[PDB]
Amino acid sequence: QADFSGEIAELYDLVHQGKGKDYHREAADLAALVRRHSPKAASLLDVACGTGMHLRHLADSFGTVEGLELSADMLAIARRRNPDAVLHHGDMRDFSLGRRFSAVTCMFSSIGHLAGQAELDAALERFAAHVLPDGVVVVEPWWFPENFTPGYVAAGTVEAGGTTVTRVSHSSREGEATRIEVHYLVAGPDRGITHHEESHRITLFTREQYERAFTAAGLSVEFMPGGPSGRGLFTGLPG
Amino acid sequence: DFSGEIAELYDLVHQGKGKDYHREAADLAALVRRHSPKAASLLDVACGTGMHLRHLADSFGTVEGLELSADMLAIARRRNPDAVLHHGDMRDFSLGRRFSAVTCMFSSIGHLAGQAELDAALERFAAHVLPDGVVVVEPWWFPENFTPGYVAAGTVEAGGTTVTRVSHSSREGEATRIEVHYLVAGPDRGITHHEESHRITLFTREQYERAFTAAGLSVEFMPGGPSGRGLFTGLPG
Ligand SMILES: Cc1cn([C@H]2C[C@H](O)[C@@H](COP(=O)(O)OP(=O)(O)Oc3ccccc3)O2)c(=O)[nH]c1=O
Ligand SMILES: Cc1cn([C@H]2C[C@H](O)[C@@H](COP(=O)(O)OP(=O)(O)Oc3ccccc3)O2)c(=O)[nH]c1=O
Ligand SMILES: Nc1ncnc2c1ncn2[C@@H]1O[C@H](CSCC[C@H](N)C(=O)O)[C@@H](O)[C@H]1O
Ligand SMILES: Nc1ncnc2c1ncn2[C@@H]1O[C@H](CSCC[C@H](N)C(=O)O)[C@@H](O)[C@H]1O
Repeated sequence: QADFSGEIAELYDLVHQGKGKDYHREAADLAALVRRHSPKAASLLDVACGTGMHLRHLADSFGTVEGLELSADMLAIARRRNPDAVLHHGDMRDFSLGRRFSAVTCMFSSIGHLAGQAELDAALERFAAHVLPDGVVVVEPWWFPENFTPGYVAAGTVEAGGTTVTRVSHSSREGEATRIEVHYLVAGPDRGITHHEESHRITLFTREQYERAFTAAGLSVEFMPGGPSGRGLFTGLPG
Repeated sequence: DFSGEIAELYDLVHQGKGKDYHREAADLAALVRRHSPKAASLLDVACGTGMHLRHLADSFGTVEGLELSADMLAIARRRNPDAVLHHGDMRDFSLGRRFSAVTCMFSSIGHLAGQAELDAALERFAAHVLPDGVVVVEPWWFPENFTPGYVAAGTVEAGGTTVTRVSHSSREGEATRIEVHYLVAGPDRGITHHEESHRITLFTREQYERAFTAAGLSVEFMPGGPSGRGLFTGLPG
C-alpha cells in the first residue's frame, strides 16, 4: 500500500516512537519559529497532520489549532488524539476551509507525496490562501536530489505492551523520486506474526523547485538547513 | 526444509543471536575427552551448515557430518572443503565405520516424530560409536519447560546485508509449532521477505532416556548446556 491505511496507520505512531521521533521537541521548535515571524500568532493549521502528534503539542501554544489529512485511517487516530480540535478530511492540493491562520505547517516531508511541479505549486497556493497576511507558511521538504542516498537501508525494532514491531526500508532512485519499499513484521504472544508491506514514491524536488512554488504563491521564501529531520525547513511570508 | 534463501541466511541469523560455535566446539571437545581421552574422530549428525564441524576439525583427527538437506550440506561443504560430509537421514544411515564421538546438536533431534523414530536414531548413533566413545544429544525443550507464546526478534548486519528474524512459538499437540519470518535487505539487492514453519517434538526427559537405554547406552543429563535445554550423554555397554 501507499495510502497510510489499515494496519500501517495503526503501527505508525509506535514505529516512529521507536525511531526516536520527538514530537514534543519538534512542536516546541516549530512554535518558536512561528512566534519569531508572527509574534501575535493565535491559530495554526497543520496540513497532512497524519496521526495528530504535532497538533497535540501545538495546542498548548496556540488557542486554535486545526488539521487537514487525506487518509481517513490516519485522521481517525488524529481525531481521537485531539478530541477538542477541528480536523478536516482533505487534499493539500485543493482544500478550502474558509478561514485563515497565523501559521500553515506541513511537516515530515509530507510534501514529497506530491508528484511534479504542478501539484507542488497548487499545494503552496492553497497554503498561501489559508495564511494571515502577517503569518508564516512552514514546509519541511524531502531530501534534495544532491543529498539523496540510493541503496539506503533502515531497520528498527520496537516493543510496547506486548506487541513487537520490526520495520525495514530500502530506498532507490526512480526517475525524479525516491522509491522506498517498507516491510513490517508485527508479533505478539496470542496474535502470532503478521507481515505487511508499503511502497512509496517520494518526489526529489530541487531546492529551486520548492522556491518556485513559494514564489508563485506570493510568499517570500527562506531555507534553513538542519531542521527537525536533517532535511531543513522552508519558511514563506506573504507579501 | 532448510532450503533456498532460508538455508543461506542461517549462519548470519545465528551469529546475530550470539551463538558462539567456537566456544561450543571447545566445550564439546573437552566433554568428549572427559569420557574419551585419546578421542580422534567425530561424526556430527544433522550438521547443518557445518559450523561446529569447522571448529571441531581443529580438535579431532577426523570429523565427518551427516545432513538431510542438500542446500544446508552445500554450505557445509563450502565451509569444510576437506571434510567428508554425507547426504542422509539420522533415522536410517550406515557409514561403515565408527567414531570416538557421535554428536547431534542444537535440538535437531526434535525434528523426529514419536518414540519409534527417536529410538531408531539413537540406535544408529550407538551403532556408529566406538566402545570407548560417547554419544552427545542436545534435546529440544521438555514439555514442562516449554514456554507457549514466546516471541523472539533480532537483527544483524554483515557486509552491508541486514537480516531481521522474528519467531513465534505455540503448543501443537505434543510439539512446538514455531513460525519464523525474515526480512533481508541490502543496498543493491533490495528487500525480500521469507517465512517458514516447523513442528519440533516435545519429548519428555524419560522418552530421551528410554531411547538411549534401548540402544544400549548408559545415559546422563546435564541441565543448561549450549542453549538452556541441557545435554544428554550416552556411553556404550
Ligand atoms: C541520512 C539520509 C537518508 N536519506 C533517505 C534514504 C531513505 O529514503 C530515508 C530512509 O530512512 P527511513 O528512516 O526509512 O525514512 P523515513 O521514515 O524518515 O521516510 C519518510 C519520512 C517522512 C515521510 C515519508 C517518508 O532517508 C537520504 O536520502 N539522505 C541522507 O543523507
Ligand atoms: C527461554 C525459553 C525458550 N523456549 C522456547 C520458545 C521458542 O520456541 C524457543 C526460542 O525461540 P528462538 O530463539 O526463535 O528459537 P531457536 O532459533 O533456538 O529454535 C531452533 C531450535 C533448533 C533449530 C533451529 C531453531 O525456545 C522455551 O520453550 N522455554 C524457555 O525457557
Ligand atoms: N495530498 C495529500 N493531502 C493531505 N495529506 C496527504 C497528502 N498526501 C499524503 N498525505 C499524508 O501525508 C502524511 C505523511 S506522514 C507525515 C504525518 C505527520 N505530518 C507527521 O509528522 O507525523 C500521511 O498522513 C499521508 O496520509
Ligand atoms: N532426519 C534428519 N536427518 C538428518 N538431518 C536432519 C533430519 N531432520 C532434520 N535435519 C537437519 O537438522 C538440522 C536442524 S538445524 C541444526 C543445525 C546444526 N546442528 C547447528 O547446530 O547449527 C537441519 O540442518 C536439518 O536439515
